[PDB]
Amino acid sequence: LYFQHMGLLSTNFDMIQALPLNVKQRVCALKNLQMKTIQIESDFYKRVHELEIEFEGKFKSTFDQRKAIVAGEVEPTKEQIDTPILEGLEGDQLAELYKAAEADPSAKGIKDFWLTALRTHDLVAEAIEEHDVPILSYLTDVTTAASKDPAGFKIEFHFATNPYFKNQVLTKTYLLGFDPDAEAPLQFDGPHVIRAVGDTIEWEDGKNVTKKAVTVKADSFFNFFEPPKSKDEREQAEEFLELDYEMGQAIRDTIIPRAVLFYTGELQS
Amino acid sequence: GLLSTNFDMIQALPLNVKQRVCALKNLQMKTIQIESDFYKRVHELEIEFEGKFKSTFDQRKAIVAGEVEPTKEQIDTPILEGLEGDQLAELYKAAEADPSAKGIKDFWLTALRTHDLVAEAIEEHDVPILSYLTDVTTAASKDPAGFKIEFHFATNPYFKNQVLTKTYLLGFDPDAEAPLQFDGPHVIRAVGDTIEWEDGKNVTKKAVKLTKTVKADSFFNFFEPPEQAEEFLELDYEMGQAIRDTIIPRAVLFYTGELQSDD
Amino acid sequence: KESYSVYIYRVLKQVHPDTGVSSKAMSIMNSFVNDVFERIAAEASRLAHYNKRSTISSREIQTAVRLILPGELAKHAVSEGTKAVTKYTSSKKAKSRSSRAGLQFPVGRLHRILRKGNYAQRVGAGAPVYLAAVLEYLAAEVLELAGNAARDNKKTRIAPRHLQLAVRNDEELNKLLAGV
Repeated sequence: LYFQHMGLLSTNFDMIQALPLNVKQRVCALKNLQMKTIQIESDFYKRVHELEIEFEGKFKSTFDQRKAIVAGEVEPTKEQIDTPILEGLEGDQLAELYKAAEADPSAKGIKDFWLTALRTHDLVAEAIEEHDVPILSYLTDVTTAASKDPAGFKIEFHFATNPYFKNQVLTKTYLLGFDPDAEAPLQFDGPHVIRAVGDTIEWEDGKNVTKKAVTVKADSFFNFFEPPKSKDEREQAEEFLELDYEMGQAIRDTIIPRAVLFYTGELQS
Repeated sequence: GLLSTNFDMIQALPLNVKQRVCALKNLQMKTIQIESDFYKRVHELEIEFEGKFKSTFDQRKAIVAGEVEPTKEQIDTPILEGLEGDQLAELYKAAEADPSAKGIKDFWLTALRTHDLVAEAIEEHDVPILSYLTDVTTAASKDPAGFKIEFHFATNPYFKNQVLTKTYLLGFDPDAEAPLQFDGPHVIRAVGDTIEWEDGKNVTKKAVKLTKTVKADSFFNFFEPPEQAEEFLELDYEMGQAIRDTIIPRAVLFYTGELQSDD
Repeated sequence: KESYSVYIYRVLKQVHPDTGVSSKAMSIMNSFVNDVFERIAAEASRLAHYNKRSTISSREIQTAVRLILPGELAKHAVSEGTKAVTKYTSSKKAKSRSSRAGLQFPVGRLHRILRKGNYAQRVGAGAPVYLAAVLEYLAAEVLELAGNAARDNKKTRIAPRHLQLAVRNDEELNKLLAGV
């Protein structure tokens, strides 16, 4: 669904045009009432944002335990071991899988967990180039948190010590508007991205896959940490900005809460 | 489960790594339980906001019915947001006032049929029936968990009901037999409403020749909800969701057609 | 009584990027599209009312188009509909049917209107693709000629009179749109 900003392109324009004037004025009243409905909805979305912040403390422990498992810092419990690796399979079918590959003591944690999860999501996979793959192998965790003031959220990408860059955490921050646009209020469909803020990557010599010599910008997942700038910092750039935000939403709303389901590929499109 | 995108990788994992994935499956179940509490709180949030939305919807119904007259501050709102000063003044001059026209005729019919999903359900013999629709409302409940949509019809020659009610019962907990599915609230049951049709007006039923009575196509099968049974219910629910979440809060934008989709 | 105004406008920007169209001219364009659609659909039904299941395919639309549109318009429309179907069956974020076919006119909505009017009810996916390309081709031809007439008259906005000059002075468009 899109808002038609060219009123003469409105689907029912000719019906509107033919309305007698006294009926038109009733429609005008409804447009005024619609703006008030949208103001109340903006308050609703602010309350939802508060709920998400409140639940961060509850989600945190499950995500922290997941990071510890992925890194090999903690051993699965007996009740964890007895959980089926894939949801559909029964005792007989499972014992097959568990015998298909003997234990390897040289294998610590779950290698390539976040790389696999991210690349199984069709939107994020488009953003992963081949020279990005060995870098994302060092990703030990992906986390997210929201704020009320300033309104928005961040995503943090935690990297083990690696030969590509020195940073241990790459942060992507989105500042969101929760109020309707005063000059176009009727389009309001929820929070909208004001600005995206990336992070400076301290690349080791000759490892910067975001650059190529023709020196130009190369295609790379890590351009996520140079987001497009808003208009107050400069066109087509705002569609770039929306596509960056949509990937941030995918990572925060979908991949982070259900990472292992993307790792196994049990979440499909 | 064997359909998983990355099954071959999973199979090849060494056993000690497999057990770590198993641990992650158990942790994922706990995440989903917390998510289920989140959606319950959101449902309560929606209930809380019904009282806040109610007045705008009431004033809209009164305007649509012609029970109250627009104020000056209301009249000065552009009928269409997109237009420039010049074109707007033309539009207001294109058709003179008609004192015999009360309220906004066919408001909900036009709004419902301009939404591409609901338009799929509206047949031509439904159109004159939906002309009598005076209001569409929605409310949510915790006991039993779900929501309803109510369609208010003025006195009409098609059926005797003055309110047609559609009720959805929602499960907010993960399915104990498939906890990893959980995607949010899911429909347990849909409950419709018996339409008391006047003679020869029931467009939802036709006979075919033994002589059997079969379902005919009509929007009003929305009020007779159900191996295929799970395919109807999901599309019935999605139409219900569209009306509750999209059409009711933004009705006038579908009336004007300022909200469009490109299917 | 359907509106294709947003699609007509997007097609206008393709043939005349800096040209507008008045609201009354847009109503006339819609009448053109609706009249051609109804005629094409009514004959596609009649031609498929005689096979077993009654299933309107890409090939029934093609025959109805050869019957309704005159001479060179028919050949070009058939060309366009054929290319749209081929690109659509060759095609694969989820992309809409219209963009899969490389079209601006709405494939999904035309499928719904076809299925609705019960024109030989049961409609194949290729049929709205083909018909959308035909109506889009006709819209583009009219708009191209009307746009030319507009800025020949020193205007940047297609008015009703620029549409009548475009239609009446073109032999095949005039025969196709005479009754409207």
